[PDB]
Amino acid sequence: DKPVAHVVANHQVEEQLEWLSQRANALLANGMDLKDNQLVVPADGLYLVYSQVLFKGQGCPDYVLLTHTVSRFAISYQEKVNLLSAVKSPCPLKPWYEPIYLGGVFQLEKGDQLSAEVNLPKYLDFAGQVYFGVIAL
Amino acid sequence: DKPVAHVVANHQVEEQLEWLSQRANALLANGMDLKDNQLVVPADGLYLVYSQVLFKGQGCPDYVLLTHTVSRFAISYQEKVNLLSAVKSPCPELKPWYEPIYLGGVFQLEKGDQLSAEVNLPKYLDFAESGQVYFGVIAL
Amino acid sequence: DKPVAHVVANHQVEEQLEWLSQRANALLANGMDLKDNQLVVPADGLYLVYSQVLFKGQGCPDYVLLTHTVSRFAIQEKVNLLSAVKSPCPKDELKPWYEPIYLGGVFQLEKGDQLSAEVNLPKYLDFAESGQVYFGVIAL
Amino acid sequence: VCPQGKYIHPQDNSICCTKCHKGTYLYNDCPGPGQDTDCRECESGSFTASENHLRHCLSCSKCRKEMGQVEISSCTVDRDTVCGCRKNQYRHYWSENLFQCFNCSLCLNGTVHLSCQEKQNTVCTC
Amino acid sequence: VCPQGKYIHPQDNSICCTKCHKGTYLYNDCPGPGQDTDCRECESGSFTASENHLRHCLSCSKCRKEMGQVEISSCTVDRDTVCGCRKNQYRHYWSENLFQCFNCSLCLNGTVHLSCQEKQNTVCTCHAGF
Ligand SMILES: Cc1nc2ccc(-c3ccc(N4CCNCC4)nc3)cc2n1Cc1ccccc1OC(F)F
Repeated sequence: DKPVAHVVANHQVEEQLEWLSQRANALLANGMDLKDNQLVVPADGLYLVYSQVLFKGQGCPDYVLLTHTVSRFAISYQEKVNLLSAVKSPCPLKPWYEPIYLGGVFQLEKGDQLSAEVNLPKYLDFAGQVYFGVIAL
Repeated sequence: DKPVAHVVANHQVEEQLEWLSQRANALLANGMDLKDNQLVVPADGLYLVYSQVLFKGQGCPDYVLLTHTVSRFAISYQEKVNLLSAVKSPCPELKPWYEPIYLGGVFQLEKGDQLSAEVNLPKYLDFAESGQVYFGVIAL
Repeated sequence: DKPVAHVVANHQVEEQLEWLSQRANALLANGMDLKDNQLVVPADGLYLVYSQVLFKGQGCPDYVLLTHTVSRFAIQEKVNLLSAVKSPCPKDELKPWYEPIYLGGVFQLEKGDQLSAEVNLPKYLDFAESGQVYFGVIAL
Repeated sequence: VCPQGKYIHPQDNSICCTKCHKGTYLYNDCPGPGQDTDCRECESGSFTASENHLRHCLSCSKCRKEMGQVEISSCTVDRDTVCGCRKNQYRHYWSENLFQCFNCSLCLNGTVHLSCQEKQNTVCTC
Repeated sequence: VCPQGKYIHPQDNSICCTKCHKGTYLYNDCPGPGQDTDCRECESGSFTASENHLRHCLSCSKCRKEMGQVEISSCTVDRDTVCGCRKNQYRHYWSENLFQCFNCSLCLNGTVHLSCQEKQNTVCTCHAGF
């Protein structure tokens, strides 16, 4: 009955975090739509909003910071605003893996567009459990 | 229909992790209430309980330990009990470091139980931007 | 309505990571069951599967490798769902270290599938306090 | 569809309503077509920086001391806090919304080719 | 509202009931107003350290060997394990609920000003030096 979305990273397009709706364990239902890499809410309501990303690296040659952010572009406030955000400094040539997982509940309105992105897609890990999802409560 | 809460850190009060409900994209609904910095359940049930915090630091002058804990103060018990807890040692040019901590889990709770989410060293929190520190509850 | 589980480490059994349900603030509901240290799914579906562990150590006497793994035994072979490795030690003052590891993901599962969450070296786990080691499942 | 500056009243699709100005947040919708929306000024530490029908103001950002940032402009109801770098410094951006302040490169045994800009170091020939 | 020491019976809002004592957990509610709650003593490795109507005891904590802690008092049904430091040591608290044991400072090239306390090192002064 209730709008849901679970979209996953496109592995074939490294250098950009591109969300896919038809894929490994991926879904888009009951009005949830995916336009311009943004999930779009089909009705005012409460929503669980979540995203995970997995960052891979062999050594820390030059110093890296990773950011991961889920953000809302509301009809009510027509500017991009952070809902969930995190920063990590994975720098420990030893290999490293760093996940980042965000989740929260949010009141949203029909037409609001949610986006989930990172600063450095090249560091993402093709491996699927990179996902971005929305569930209407 | 179902009780939900998403509260966020107060940026204006460094040195204490103070939760706020009255902000855009912070929410308190359907009986969820916020009293004495604690979320309060309005009915017995199953709940998703979560919190995130982001710890900032500029170089590693002094060695630090950071803790983040979500805890329950039940009617049934009435002392603070850990639900979710984590510890991090981010420390061995002053290069800056960031360490997020996210805790989440499902819990049976009763009307009136009070959940709290706190850290040991608020001074190390990162209130730069919104979305980085929050504490929330969702009734299943 | 939907199956959920949140089970926690047994502190009384050091040297093995044993999950407990029959405990305050540990939960098992709507068909989720716990048999032979494994969570057991009551119906085909999508599930959020997550686990957290906290590894402790005082200085770095011996170089250690820690693994944390959640795995699926589908109804007839075990499959890795979530895995992580950490070398918290230098291989070189004895300062204490803490290494949390969180794994989480969404998975398609079938009635009867058995999920397990384990580590290589339970002795390094941190059963000091509650809330630090858990394994949980939520039906989407 | 409502006209410019207006939004559709959530409870009644006929009533169609005046948005709120930067500096204020929607406390309550217009009673009806003629009347004004009950909009109210942001409390200290919050702000709204565009026309809105938001139900609370957004939180002001604070500047990143860990990155050696400094306050250019303080927060206010109609504008979020503005951060930057000291003079003789330049912003290095790690993300869209995360930069670090670094001392400009003085060109030792060399000629400053391009001067030190705000978001870029000295292109510097040595 | 129930009186002191009592809780409202979950199935019947009229019946109104005796909480359980430290050392025990609620196995079953009072049958009725006069009668006692079926509370039972905590299993080994668990405890309840206050009046409650909990349905399971809490797990005992273990002491932090990574912090060089030592068991003062074992766990028991009415009290969680109590941790501390060896003599000639002091607790350095990192958080309300997290301390580390450190050997007390003997005052090298100096005089012990304040003695070594339990939760604080020797305030310790140097001789004509630094
Ligand atoms: C990182 C991440 N990945 C996720 C993947 C799925 C969901 C999720 C999926 C479904 C759901 N339901 C089922 C349908 N009804 C409401 C609750 N609730 C949460 C949450 C997820 N999260 C965030 C999360 C992790 C662990 C516990 C709670 C979490 O969410 C928090 F915001 F409640």
